[PDB]
Amino acid sequence: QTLQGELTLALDKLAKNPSNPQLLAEYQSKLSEYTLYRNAQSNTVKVIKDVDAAIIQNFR
Amino acid sequence: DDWTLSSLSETFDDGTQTLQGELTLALDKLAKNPSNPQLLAEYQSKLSEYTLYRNAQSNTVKVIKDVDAAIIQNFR
Amino acid sequence: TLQGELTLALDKLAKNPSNPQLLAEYQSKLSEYTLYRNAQSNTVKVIKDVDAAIIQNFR
Amino acid sequence: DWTLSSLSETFDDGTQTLQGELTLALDKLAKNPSNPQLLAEYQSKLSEYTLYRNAQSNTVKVIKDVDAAIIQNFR
Amino acid sequence: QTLQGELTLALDKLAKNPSNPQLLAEYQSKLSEYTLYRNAQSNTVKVIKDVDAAIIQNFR
Amino acid sequence: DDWTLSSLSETFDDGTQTLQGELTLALDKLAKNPSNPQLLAEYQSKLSEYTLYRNAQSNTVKVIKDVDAAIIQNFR
Amino acid sequence: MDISSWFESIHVFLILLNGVFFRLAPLFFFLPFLNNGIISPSIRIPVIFLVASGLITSGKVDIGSSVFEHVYFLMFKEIIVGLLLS
Amino acid sequence: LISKVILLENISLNYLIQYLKDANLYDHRYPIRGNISDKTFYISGPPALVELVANTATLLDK
Amino acid sequence: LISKVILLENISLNYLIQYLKDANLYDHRYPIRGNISDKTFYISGPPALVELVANTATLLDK
Amino acid sequence: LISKVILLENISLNYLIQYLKDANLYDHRYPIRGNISDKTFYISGPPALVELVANTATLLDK
Amino acid sequence: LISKVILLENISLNYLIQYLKDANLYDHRYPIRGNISDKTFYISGPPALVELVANTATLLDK
Amino acid sequence: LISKVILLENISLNYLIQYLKDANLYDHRYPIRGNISDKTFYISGPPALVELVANTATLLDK
Amino acid sequence: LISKVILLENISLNYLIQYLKDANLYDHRYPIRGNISDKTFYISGPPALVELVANTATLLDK
Amino acid sequence: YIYPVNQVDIIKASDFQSQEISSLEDVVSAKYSDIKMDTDIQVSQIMEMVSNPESLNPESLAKLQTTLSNYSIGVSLAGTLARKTVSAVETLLKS
Amino acid sequence: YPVNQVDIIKISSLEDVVSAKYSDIKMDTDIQVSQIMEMVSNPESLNPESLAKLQTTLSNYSIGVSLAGTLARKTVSAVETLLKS
Amino acid sequence: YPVNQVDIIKASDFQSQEISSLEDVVSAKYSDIKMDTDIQVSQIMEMVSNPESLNPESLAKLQTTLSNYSIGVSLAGTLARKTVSAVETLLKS
Amino acid sequence: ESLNPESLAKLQTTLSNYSIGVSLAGTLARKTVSAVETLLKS
Amino acid sequence: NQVDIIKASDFQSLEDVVSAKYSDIKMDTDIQVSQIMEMVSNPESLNPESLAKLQTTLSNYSIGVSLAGTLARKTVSAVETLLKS
Amino acid sequence: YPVNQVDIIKASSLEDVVSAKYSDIKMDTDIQVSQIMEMVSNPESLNPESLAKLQTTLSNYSIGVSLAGTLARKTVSAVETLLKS
Amino acid sequence: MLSDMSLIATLSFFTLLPFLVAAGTCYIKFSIVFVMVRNALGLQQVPSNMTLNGIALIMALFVMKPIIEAGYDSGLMEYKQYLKKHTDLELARFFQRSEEEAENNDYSLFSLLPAYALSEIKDAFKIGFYLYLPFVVVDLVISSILLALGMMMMSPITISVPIKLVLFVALDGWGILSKALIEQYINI
Amino acid sequence: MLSDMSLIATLSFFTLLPFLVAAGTCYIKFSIVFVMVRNALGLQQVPSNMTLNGIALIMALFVMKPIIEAGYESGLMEYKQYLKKHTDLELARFFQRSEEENDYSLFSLLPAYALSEIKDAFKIGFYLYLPFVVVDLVISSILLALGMMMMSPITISVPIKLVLFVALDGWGILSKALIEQYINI
Amino acid sequence: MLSDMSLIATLSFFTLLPFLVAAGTCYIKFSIVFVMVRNALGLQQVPSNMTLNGIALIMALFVMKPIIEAGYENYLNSGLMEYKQYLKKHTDLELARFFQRSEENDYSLFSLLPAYALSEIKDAFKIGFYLYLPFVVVDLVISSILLALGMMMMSPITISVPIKLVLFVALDGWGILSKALIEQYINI
Repeated sequence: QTLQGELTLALDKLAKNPSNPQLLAEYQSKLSEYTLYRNAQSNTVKVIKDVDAAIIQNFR
Repeated sequence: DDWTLSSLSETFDDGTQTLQGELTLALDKLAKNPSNPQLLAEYQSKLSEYTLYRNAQSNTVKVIKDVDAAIIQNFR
Repeated sequence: TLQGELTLALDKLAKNPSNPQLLAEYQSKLSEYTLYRNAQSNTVKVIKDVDAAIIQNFR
Repeated sequence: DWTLSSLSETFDDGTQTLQGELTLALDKLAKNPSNPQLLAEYQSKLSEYTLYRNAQSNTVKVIKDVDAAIIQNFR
Repeated sequence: QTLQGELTLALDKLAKNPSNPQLLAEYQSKLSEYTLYRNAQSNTVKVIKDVDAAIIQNFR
Repeated sequence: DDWTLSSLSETFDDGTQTLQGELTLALDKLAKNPSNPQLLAEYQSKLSEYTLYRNAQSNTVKVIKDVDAAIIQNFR
Repeated sequence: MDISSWFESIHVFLILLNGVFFRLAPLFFFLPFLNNGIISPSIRIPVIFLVASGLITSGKVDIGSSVFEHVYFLMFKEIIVGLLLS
Repeated sequence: LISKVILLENISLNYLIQYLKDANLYDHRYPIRGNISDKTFYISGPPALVELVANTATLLDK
Repeated sequence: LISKVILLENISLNYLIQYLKDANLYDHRYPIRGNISDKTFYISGPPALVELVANTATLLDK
Repeated sequence: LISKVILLENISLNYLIQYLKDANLYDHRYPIRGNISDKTFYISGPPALVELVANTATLLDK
Repeated sequence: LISKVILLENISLNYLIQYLKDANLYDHRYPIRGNISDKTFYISGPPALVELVANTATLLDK
Repeated sequence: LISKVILLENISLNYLIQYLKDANLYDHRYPIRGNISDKTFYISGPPALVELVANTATLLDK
Repeated sequence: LISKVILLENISLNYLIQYLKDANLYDHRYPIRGNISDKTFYISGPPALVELVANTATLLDK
Repeated sequence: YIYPVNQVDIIKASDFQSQEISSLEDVVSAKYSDIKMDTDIQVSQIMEMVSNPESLNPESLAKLQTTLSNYSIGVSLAGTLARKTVSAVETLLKS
Repeated sequence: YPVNQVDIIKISSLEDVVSAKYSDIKMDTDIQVSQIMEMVSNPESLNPESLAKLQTTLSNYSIGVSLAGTLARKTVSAVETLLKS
Repeated sequence: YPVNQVDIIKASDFQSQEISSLEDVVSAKYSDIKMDTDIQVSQIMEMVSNPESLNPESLAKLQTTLSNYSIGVSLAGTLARKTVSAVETLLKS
Repeated sequence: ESLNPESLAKLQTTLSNYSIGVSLAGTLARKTVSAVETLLKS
Repeated sequence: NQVDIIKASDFQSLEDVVSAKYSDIKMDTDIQVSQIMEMVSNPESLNPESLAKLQTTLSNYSIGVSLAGTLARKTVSAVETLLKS
Repeated sequence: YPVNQVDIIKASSLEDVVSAKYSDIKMDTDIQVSQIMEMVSNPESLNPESLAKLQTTLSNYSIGVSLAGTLARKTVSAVETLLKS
Repeated sequence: MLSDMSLIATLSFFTLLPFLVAAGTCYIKFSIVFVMVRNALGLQQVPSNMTLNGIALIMALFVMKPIIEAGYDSGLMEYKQYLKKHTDLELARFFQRSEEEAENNDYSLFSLLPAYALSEIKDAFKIGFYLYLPFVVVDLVISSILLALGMMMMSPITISVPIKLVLFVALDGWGILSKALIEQYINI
Repeated sequence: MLSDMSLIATLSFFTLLPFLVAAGTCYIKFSIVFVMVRNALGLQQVPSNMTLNGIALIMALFVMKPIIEAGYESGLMEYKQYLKKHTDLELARFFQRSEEENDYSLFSLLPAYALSEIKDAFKIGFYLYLPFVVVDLVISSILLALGMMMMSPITISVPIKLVLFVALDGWGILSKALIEQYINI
Repeated sequence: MLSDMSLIATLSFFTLLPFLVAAGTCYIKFSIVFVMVRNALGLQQVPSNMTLNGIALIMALFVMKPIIEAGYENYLNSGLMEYKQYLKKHTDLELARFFQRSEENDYSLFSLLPAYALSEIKDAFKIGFYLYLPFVVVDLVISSILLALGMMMMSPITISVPIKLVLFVALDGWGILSKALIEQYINI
């Protein structure tokens, strides 16, 4: 809720006022952090499930 | 559910709509007479705001597209 | 309907190469189409890979 | 008909009168580069032509990338 | 006529005139089409022949 | 067949040969006296054409090498 | 490149080895010193193929002109001749 | 025996009932249940009649 | 024997009860439970009746 | 036997008790443990009763 | 026999004890160890009681 | 039998000892070794008492 | 039997020795050897005592 | 019928068809049917998620990735277990 | 070269049953192979939709052929185990 | 919920007492390995869940932990497969 | 120096045919020999 | 690296042929590697023409070595499968 | 720390030979790992020349370790093939 | 689904399933008894050994069903209780002594399975000896009749097979034998 | 974790583990003795050789527990000591001389241990065969003296041998004797 | 070290190593001799083939140590010449002469390796026949005694095994046989 909610709030604030440097900086920070979090989570899940699948491959 | 690329574009369009009307009114008044300093300053401000809005919209759409593409690739 | 929307956006862009709103709409539609196509291809690839891997174990 | 040659042909034929307008403006500019109206028209046509070329190239590149990404999942 | 012959024609036209937007666009399109054609053909032949070869390996 | 890499480089070179000599002559003339607007414009045109030609040749060679590598890997 | 010609030659050589093995296996069956009760199957096949390779590389194998189209007649002829020889 | 609940959007139930009755396709053994004012109806019967009703309801939005 | 608790957003319970009574689908053996004022009802009965009630509850929004 | 502890937001416990009593569903054998002050209650009983109460409490907020 | 040390934020121990006493969910055989002044308590007993106390403590900080 | 060296950061050792003693959980057979002035203590005993002390030391930081 | 060499950063050796003596965790058979001026010491003894000394030295920084 | 999916509708006393399972064959058939239904449900869910032009957000894509991985792992594990069991039976029966 | 667009076109003993089924399945596989070759040879099919359709057809063909081969091997091995031992 | 993080253990819950029988040894080692891999999984899930763990040092530590977990699990699977294959080869008569 | 893409594709097809033929011939020979041995079992 | 034609070649020991071919190909690869290393080590070959020539030579070397590796692997796998069962 | 390459050595049972070779290779791999770790950890080897040397060392180490693993796999597969049947 | 290590454990257990059945699951008794009956009846290949193994496996699965059901530590404990029910405890204690280094504990799994296997083999030989007696009696009686007739070169086994088969049919044979074995290995 | 090359060595050792067990531990004696007993009883494949091999493997694990645990906590020296105390040193010395020209290399100890164990197992098998051969000869003599020139004694000796082995307790006492000889020292 | 061609050659050679060892070393003789002796004892599967194959492989490694050392010194970090010399020492002249092309020192291990393999098979079979003699003597003596006693319905297979085992144990068997083989293959 924290990261996604803050990102949505910053996006709405920027959409209403797309010219405030403070809003731009905060939105940039939140968007970059959200991108990093999503990439990290996807890669972690992919690695874990790949290991789990590769366990089965050895037993066939 | 409301985080699609089209949803983001619609959010950016709707969250800033009176600005486009003010910009087109300023453009029409500038075309009528291009010599009023107050009109010139207002038109400059509106044009700068519109340019910033368009750049921000395009960059956000591109970043979200890149993130979604990154998530897709892990399917393989 | 995504194919039709992309076709309409492409035709309009061919009509007007320099309209900002039209360019933004075309960008959004093209990106959504690319993501949808990649997702569908990857999903069918995974399903067929699993199905073939079932057989490969028994032979 | 979403090929690459067909896509390029569609992009080219969608903006055809602009090319003739641009070449007429270019010949008139070569005649004399001192008419402000001629300069404004030439600038507008050149900018629109540049935008059209960039859009065509980028669209063809994206479509080719998607098609290549589809191929790898053949096995 | 055939795609490779048309690609050769486009390559010759580009070589004669190394700076022309129309020639560049046509050459880009045709080169990309040829690359996609070769990749698809090779992958399809590989899949069919690998299935055919794997048919034998079951019996041995 | 002539769809090699060295053959493609030779085709790109010999197809556009007068341009290289014109560029060399223009460069020497520019080094002699770099103050003629006509000479500067001609040199700019030749340099731009040379840069475009080199970039196109390199990209074509890279694409052909990529296709050859892709075909090889599908052998096994 | 000549690597393709090398591959073609090697595969033709392997085909000829398969034919000679086709002829030799019944002999390796009806023979009570290399009987398949004292030589392991992991040693019998490589020895048979080495003998075939030596025989063919010594130039003591006769080949005609591939007269008969259908290969099944050739295969059964080889099998029956091998049985007779054994 | 198939039963379905179908909602129409750009056409009223009375029009559908009249069309079916005039087209000699209605059957007075499995009548359509519902209210004329409302736009949602209920049809239960043999598969042929139910499929006919569904197709003529989804093909009468013009 | 199945039961369902359904929330209707734009139609009160009385409207649905009246509609079912008019369509002769409602049977006074397995009545719909829930207060008339509120808009969240409950119904227990045979699978056909429960499915019909659910379908007509989710198909009365237009 | 199933026991659960639930928390509602926009509706007080007395409203839920009144609804279940007027719906002819509440039983005086497994009464709800709760205080009228706060809006967190506890229900323990047969699976059907517990499931029905929990989902009608979580479906009573509009 | 389970034991849990729990911490609550927005409610004092005395309020929780009074709530349990008014809900008849508290028995004087497994008292909630702790201090009224502080906000960390210790509960040990049968699994049902421990689960009830833990869920109440984590659900009263609404 | 276990032992643990615990470092509390925002609480006094004597306060924790008094809290345990007033909660009756403290046992005068495996005393909490350490120095009152310092803020790192040692607890040796059965797993139940050791876990209780560790959790009440990591749960009294507010 | 375990022997270790430990370098405490912000605590003098004599302070730690006094702390251990106060805690009654120091016995005069496996002592700590080193120079008082320096802040590096050597401890050899049974695994429990050696681990206790090492951890109470490395955890005394706060 | 029509597309809407009865947003706020909760099932209670769901059909269980007790049908006493004292026979082992009945238990095997019931378990096989249940697992087949579960995997068919997962396939239907992933097809629905990929068909809609609404699963383009990071949340929906992550959910789809997790569901696809779970489906693949479950199917592969079931196949491996079946192969192990049939190989065990074959080995035991062949002396 | 041009292709028409608006154009619309409109049991014995067990051994014979086996032969008929074998011939039918062979014809089906040949038709699938021919369609795949037609799709891959013509450069007019190099579009994402046709590529996806070709991918699905190729995967289905591979699965079908591999399954048929595996089942045939299983049947032959069953006969061998029943008779030889 | 939060980890105590300032706590050290002496004479831990196991000190090789009553480990006589081989079956008990195998069970104890299997339980220990299961607990180790479970706490590694919990650690990596906690690291990826918290948004306040997106630092270069934190990301490097997460990468190292994930790689070590993957290598350990793959090695355990390979060793188990080798052991069972050896048993099969011995018992195939 | 024949390594153009067309030559590469033709070489791929020819080598695949060669490998398939070699494998098939070996398998047929092995099957026939095993058949003779099984007929003359013991 | 010369301008010559080799007609009237031999038209009229298998291990000798194998060793000769292996030595020839090994020498070719080694001189290719040495040539590219010499061309890249000189801090005077950093011109577009020499860079393009270096790119062509490097790509040809990579493609040839990869093809040789794949063919050798296929041949060895075929022999191993022939001699395995 | 390991000596610089300005100090060069001179004149430096079956099971004993095997163990000696195994220990030598193990120590060589370990010292290469230690050297690359030291070079990476030290925030002073960031000049491009040192980075190029590190890249060469890392690539050579990877190639050597992979080759040794592959050869060991081939050896154990050979023994298994010989003894299993 | 399943965790990383639990997946390895269950896959290894399923891999070792044939050898776990071979080490003893009441299948040893059934297989040995059926093969001994086949040998006793004078037949060498007729009863299609795979058929006997199949019916023995089915019977063993029926016997093991309570263990499987009560399994899913419960399954291991129930298996150990079954083994202790159907083994000789003295050999189990001896193997415990051999493994660790006279005590009184529940038991050791690795020290109990071989004891159960050996006890099962001993019981199987006992039942086989019980089964061979009527057949050998018939063989000897027929041999005596043939010899007293005067023939010296008449093999009794040539004619003993029909009499042995008809006697085993009259006894109803296989059904009663399976009932006896399953009653031995079932409760109540 | 583990080192790179040490991982390769461990994987290689585990790959060769079944053959090392088959040619380097007490499994040889148990397998040979059980197969000899099965052949002596006259049965063809009744004892289900998988069962006998599994029992032999479990007994081998019981025997190898001390050395395995010693190496689990450099057990190579302990393994060498075990081989040295359970082999004939003359063959080991000869294989040592088969090299260039009290170390007792591991490679030189494995064949010696294998051959010595096989010889001991054959001696045990001969000791086992005697009562069964006696039973067969006795029953054959009785049948022949009765006056029967047919009815091969192998169709009647099976029950007698089986009941003799049952009374002796057979497998249990034999396994106890073998394991007492090997580990109980 | 092995840039791009020696690597391919080494990997190919190591992939062909199983067959090269199984058909170009001393392993064939030891395997054949051990199998033939095991069959001559009267047994069928008493010693597992894995044990005999492992012993044969170890003995082959002992024999091949010098040539392996030379090959490792030369190629990996001249060995072919040493291997050819070894084959020449341990081959038969007639087989190599036949494998020579035509027209009346043999080299080209391509044409020499089959001759070496055939010579090894021939020598191993001769050794096996030599070792068969005392066992066939025991078998014939037992058969003659059994026929003399008048009993003919029982084959001497039952009684031959213990006596053959006694003879092999008294001879010490495996140790002296392996010593003889190693002495034959190591003279220098």
